[PDB]
Amino acid sequence: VQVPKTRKTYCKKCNSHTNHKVSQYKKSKESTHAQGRRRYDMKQSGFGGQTKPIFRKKAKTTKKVALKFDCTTCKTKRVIPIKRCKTIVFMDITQIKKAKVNK
Amino acid sequence: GRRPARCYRQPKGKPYPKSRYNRGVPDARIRIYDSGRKKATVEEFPYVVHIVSDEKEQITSEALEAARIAANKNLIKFISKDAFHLRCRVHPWHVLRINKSGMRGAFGKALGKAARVDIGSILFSVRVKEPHVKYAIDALTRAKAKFPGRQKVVTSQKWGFTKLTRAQYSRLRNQKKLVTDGSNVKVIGERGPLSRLELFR
Amino acid sequence: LNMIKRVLPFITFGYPTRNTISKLIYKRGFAKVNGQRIPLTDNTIVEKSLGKFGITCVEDLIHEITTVGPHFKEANNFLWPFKLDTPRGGFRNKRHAYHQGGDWGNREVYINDLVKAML
Amino acid sequence: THSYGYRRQTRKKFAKAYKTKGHVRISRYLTTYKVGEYVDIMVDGSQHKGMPYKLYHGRTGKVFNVNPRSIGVIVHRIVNGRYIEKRLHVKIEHVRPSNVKTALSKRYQANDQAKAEGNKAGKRVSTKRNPGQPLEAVQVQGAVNFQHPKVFREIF
Amino acid sequence: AKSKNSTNKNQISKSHRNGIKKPKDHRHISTKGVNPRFLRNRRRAIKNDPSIKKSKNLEKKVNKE
RNA sequence: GUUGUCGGCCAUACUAAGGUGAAAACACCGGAUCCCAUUCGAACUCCGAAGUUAAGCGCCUUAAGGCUGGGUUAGUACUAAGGUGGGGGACCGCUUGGGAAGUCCCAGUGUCGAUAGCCU
RNA sequence: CUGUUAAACCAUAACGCAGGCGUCCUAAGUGUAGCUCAGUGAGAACGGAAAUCUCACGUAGAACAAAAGGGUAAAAGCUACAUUGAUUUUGAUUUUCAGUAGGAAUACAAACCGCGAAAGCGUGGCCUAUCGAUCCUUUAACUUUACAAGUUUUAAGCUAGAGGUGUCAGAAAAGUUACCACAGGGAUAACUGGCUUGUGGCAGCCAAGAGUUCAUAUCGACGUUGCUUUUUGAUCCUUCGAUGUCGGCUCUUCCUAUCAUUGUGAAGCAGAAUUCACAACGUGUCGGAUUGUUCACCCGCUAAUAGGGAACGUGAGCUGGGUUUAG
RNA sequence: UCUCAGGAUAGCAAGAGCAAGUACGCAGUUUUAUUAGGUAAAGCGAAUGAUUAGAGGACUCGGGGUUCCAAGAAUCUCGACCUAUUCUCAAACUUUAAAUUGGUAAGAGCCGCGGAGUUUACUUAAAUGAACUCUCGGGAAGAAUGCAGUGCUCUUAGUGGGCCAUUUUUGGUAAGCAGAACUGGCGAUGAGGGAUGAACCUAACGUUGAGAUAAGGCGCCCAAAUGCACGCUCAUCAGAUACCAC
Ligand SMILES: [Mg+2]
Ligand SMILES: [Mg+2]
Ligand SMILES: [Mg+2]
Ligand SMILES: [Mg+2]
Ligand SMILES: [Mg+2]
Ligand SMILES: [Mg+2]
Ligand SMILES: [Mg+2]
Ligand SMILES: [Mg+2]
Ligand SMILES: [Mg+2]
Ligand SMILES: [Mg+2]
Ligand SMILES: [Mg+2]
Ligand SMILES: [Mg+2]
Ligand SMILES: [Mg+2]
Ligand SMILES: [Mg+2]
Ligand SMILES: [Mg+2]
Ligand SMILES: [Mg+2]
Ligand SMILES: [Mg+2]
Ligand SMILES: [Mg+2]
Ligand SMILES: [Mg+2]
Ligand SMILES: [Mg+2]
Ligand SMILES: [Mg+2]
Ligand SMILES: [Mg+2]
Ligand SMILES: [Mg+2]
Ligand SMILES: [Mg+2]
Ligand SMILES: [Mg+2]
Ligand SMILES: [Mg+2]
Ligand SMILES: [Mg+2]
Ligand SMILES: [Mg+2]
Ligand SMILES: [Mg+2]
Ligand SMILES: [Mg+2]
Ligand SMILES: [Mg+2]
Ligand SMILES: [Mg+2]
Ligand SMILES: [Mg+2]
Ligand SMILES: [Mg+2]
Ligand SMILES: [Mg+2]
Ligand SMILES: [Mg+2]
Ligand SMILES: [Zn+2]
Repeated sequence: VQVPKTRKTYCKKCNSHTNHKVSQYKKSKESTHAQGRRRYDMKQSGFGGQTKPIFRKKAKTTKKVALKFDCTTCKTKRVIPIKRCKTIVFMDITQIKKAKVNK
Repeated sequence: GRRPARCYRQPKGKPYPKSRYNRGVPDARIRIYDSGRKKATVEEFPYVVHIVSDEKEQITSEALEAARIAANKNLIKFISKDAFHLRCRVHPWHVLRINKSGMRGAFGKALGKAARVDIGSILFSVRVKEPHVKYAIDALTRAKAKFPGRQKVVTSQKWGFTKLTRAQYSRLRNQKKLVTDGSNVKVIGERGPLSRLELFR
Repeated sequence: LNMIKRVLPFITFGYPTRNTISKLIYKRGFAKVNGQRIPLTDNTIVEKSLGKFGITCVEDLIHEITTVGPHFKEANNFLWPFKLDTPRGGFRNKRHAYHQGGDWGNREVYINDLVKAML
Repeated sequence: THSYGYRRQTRKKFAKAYKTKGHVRISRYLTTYKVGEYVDIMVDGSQHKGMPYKLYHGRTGKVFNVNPRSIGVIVHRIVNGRYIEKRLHVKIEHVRPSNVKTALSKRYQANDQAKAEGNKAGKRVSTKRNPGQPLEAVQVQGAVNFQHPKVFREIF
Repeated sequence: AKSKNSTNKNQISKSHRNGIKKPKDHRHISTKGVNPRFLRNRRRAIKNDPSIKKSKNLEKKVNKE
């Protein structure tokens, strides 16, 4: 799929349509200190082998993309989900119109 | 060996034609429906003898070719090829199947083709001159014996393979109302555009 | 008549004589009284329930019945469904329509004979 | 049935009627609808939006709301031996007015008229309609056509 | 194992057993499926209509306006 | 009687080869400076007024094709309820109800409008 | 998920038919404008069956990502241009339905926009498939909390996306047992019996032909009507708190689709031998090689060395070679 | 639902209650009014798909053989294109199109572009519309038939392997096989009849007498006709009847 890096859309803070930089979403790491990590560790200490289950059977070949939009005007951030895709290419509107002209 | 005809006799199915839903349905052993002098004019062979299936059943194509070949040899030898037009009215459209571990799914491959016949459907038709009517009636009867159960033999008062009664046919002869194509006759109505009728030539 | 199409094989209907009607109401007469099943004996009853309609008497009943006058409906509902007897004549064949020598259908005029057998 | 989807088994129900291909049908565009009217609901295949579920095609509902492009209608569905009210919203396309009330009003007005006049004259008029009634006695003077049962003949 | 997959046999009769229940015709019906435009109108036209009896303090509000 | 404009129904309106054409309209028609337009002023756009019913278009013509409606088809095929009905069966038929479709026949061939007009 | 089975509302089974889904698309979404496609006839250098250019005719026979069905002609198709409505709030409705969830889609009310003169149309793909909870993590947005008081840093929250469970209402999970075990199951296999009879076996009908001549002495192709339950298969009714599951030996009785013997009819019957048929089991139908064998094959005698049934007759009658515990 | 011998969950069932049991109400019924539908059939000289027969054809699209003489013309053979036809068909074809059947209705909560009101981003150029209120005018009750089953609460048992018949049906050669549809039934159910026997025929059960029956019978076993009249039948293999034993 081809997603334009620049896009005009709604901004809540600006209450109008803004130019937003469009980037893909990135899952960031698990902070060592979240209650979850804490418990996992604490259970797992001592004996009782492994505690929580481990997920062996994974069926999906595709991951739903999260578009991150940043408003140029107000700096605000918003996430939208997109349909399943195997490939994602982001492109400058410049190169997009250039490629459309060539074709 | 081929399964006994008594298996497929009764039409228990809904009709299974050779279709784009049917792969590898074989052919039917009866390929030719006309024998004798096919070139004859309605005038040349006036009388018709029909085999009419009295029963409701499925006749195997193989059975058809059988009864046919038979009737043909009979007629050709005993009168002359010149003297009879033999036509097989019925065609074998229906495909039989045969299921060849256990019952897991029974849907069968294609066994052979059969013609689905209902009570009163004409199986065979022969057209001939008077002197030969009997002979025809004879050979047809014999072909009836190549056949499942009951079928009967009949003489039509219509003209050859035409829809006209010999009387209508004769009147329309007299009045020059008849046009001739082979086994077919055309009748002329008042509904036609005058650019056709012979007179404006 | 349309509502009888469905029951034809389970029942015989016909066109009764006034005589028949009377006979029925004298021998088999019973009345629907505040839900009770009450033998037709006095006329006080016909007055009780139907009096105001102008039915004072068994004979009157029989009249609105045979004429089918202004109030048929109440004249009828007044009359308890008739519990009959075994026919003295056997029925002919109950599988067959009166037309085939059977019993189910309208025996147009003939219902009377049947009633006579049952009374 | 292995598949259940909004349009399953919709083939001949929704196909446009013969020679209806691409009919716009401006009349439906102009029909006026009011909160209390009775609507009959009929799908057209060219217009995909506001399509009712096939079950409701040819049903008669009672109007309930009026939206800009669509009439809210009310129908009922028997489910497990009970009736369940269903609030449908149909785009204008798949809706037409039912004559079931029109007949009623026309009839009523005429009837009422008759009764009022009769009330003027002391004659009580009744509007009750009686079904087919047993035929009155008749005299018949006509030409007799005497038929006899035909012999059997075979036409081949 | 072997079973009978789907039969609808006894279910129809079962359904007719106690009758088919039909809901009650209520003069006043719920507001589902009715647009807000119309609804606000109703609210307003009711609040202002004197021929429609309101509560006491309500009429105070209406009569002040 | 007839016309343009916007129409509801969408062949009884369509298709083919013809006849005919008051008036007014509609058109074909003349011309590319201007708004507009294309490879091309063909078209689209603009400006007109030397011609013309030859086109389009109205109205009619065809033992015309099509379409529309009735007739036959036929109480046929199919079908509702009953059957300790018949038949080895396939199937057929008895009693009480509904009831079709093609060949072939005969008729019809656009209708309803609002608006401004022509026929003094 | 589509079309059929499915029997004109809906609904309806089978390891029933024919197929399709875990993707693809910044345009293949959205809008405006113009254009009319598939194909056919006639015509123009190189030019040839097929390149481009023309005209006339073209109800749609073409095209519309993907399977099918439906839908579409001044368009939903083709061309060109513009734009992100594949957006912000909620809630409702329809399909399946426990009328829970989830998936889809629809109609509203508030917005903020895009295209067009404008009406209008846009909350994704013409419509019907293309999808995922609790806990946990991560992210976005918010004068939520850390409970003596504060400031930090850090940590908890509320609303909503994404990370996934395809056994798709969503457990973290490899084999072997003939050394075996328990609860049960005739809801279910292995033997008999039952229904069926395809397959096996045994009979007919028609008569092309074979019989040097001649269809039917004797046979019978192409077709076709049956019978039988000594084959095999199919089904799963009875028996799983057990009906002892191969064969032979022994013995008795029944069948006749008769091998021999009796009396006959028929012949392509000279005799001899043989073949076909009828009344017919009354009596008989043997000795050994090899094989656990049923069967098979051989060596022999014989009037003949018929085919079968009786829980595939016959284990409180044997035998135990085979089959199927533990070496 | 790791769910298939089980659980929940609706449905079916019992008891206790609530409410004015809107009777202008209700209905596994008709009637009447308005309406849906693409199945059966039929249809393929009508679309889609198959698919036999012969003929014609000014104009045709090519092949081959013929002939001549010569390369052309004349001409036999093929098909393709029309011409007028013709044989037999479709569950995944269809113009046409049933029976049986589905919606919604048949009035006091009715009808009538008559009135007066109410509406602060409801509608319109428009007192235009719309929705609700109070008014004005008219309205024998607006089909038959039946009501010894009015509606609703609450609490809860059992059940969740089914099986058979008529008709319709799919797989299968077929099966006392395996699956589905409507109504029953058998299970849960006795009585008389089919000698006999779950699902057939009559018929549904408190204790008991009478009478007249249904289904089926009346030569004997056996209650009741060796009744009274017809037609047909002689078997050295008679025949003797629904579901049924071929
Ligand atoms: Mg009797
Ligand atoms: Mg019965
Ligand atoms: Mg339709
Ligand atoms: Mg109920
Ligand atoms: Mg017609
Ligand atoms: Mg017919
Ligand atoms: Mg279901
Ligand atoms: Mg697949
Ligand atoms: Mg456009
Ligand atoms: Mg489902
Ligand atoms: Mg909008
Ligand atoms: Mg998730
Ligand atoms: Mg065999
Ligand atoms: Mg043979
Ligand atoms: Mg067994
Ligand atoms: Mg024992
Ligand atoms: Mg024993
Ligand atoms: Mg013998
Ligand atoms: Mg022999
Ligand atoms: Mg030995
Ligand atoms: Mg044994
Ligand atoms: Mg061992
Ligand atoms: Mg158990
Ligand atoms: Mg429960
Ligand atoms: Mg109670
Ligand atoms: Mg009443
Ligand atoms: Mg009904
Ligand atoms: Mg209709
Ligand atoms: Mg019947
Ligand atoms: Mg079964
Ligand atoms: Mg039935
Ligand atoms: Mg019944
Ligand atoms: Mg039980
Ligand atoms: Mg019983
Ligand atoms: Mg007694
Ligand atoms: Mg006697
Ligand atoms: Zn912003």
